[PDB]
Amino acid sequence: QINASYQRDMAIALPGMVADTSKYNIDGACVVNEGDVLVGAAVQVVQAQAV
Amino acid sequence: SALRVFPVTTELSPTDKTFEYMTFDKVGTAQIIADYTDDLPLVDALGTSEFGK
Repeated sequence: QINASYQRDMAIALPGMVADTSKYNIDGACVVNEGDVLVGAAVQVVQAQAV
Repeated sequence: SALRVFPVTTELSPTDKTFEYMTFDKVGTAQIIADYTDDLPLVDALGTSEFGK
């Protein structure tokens, strides 16, 4: 009998994951309005409160 | 009766010509944030003064 050795490689990325740690900026003072938002998809700003 | 209606203090020397008094104040706010946020609002303070002869 001849032995065997097996090797598998990891995946590179997931949807919505930050690619490189190179001068990013994150806004966390937003709120989702009237719908659902998937990770890794673009968004839009409807109205920014004045005060 | 003007010396009995209002208080009479003793703080100025006989050689003074002007007196001053100060006032201080502050501003600021707060928001609802999430796990990763880089936009926390800031706060500050003020000051002012008045004059008399």
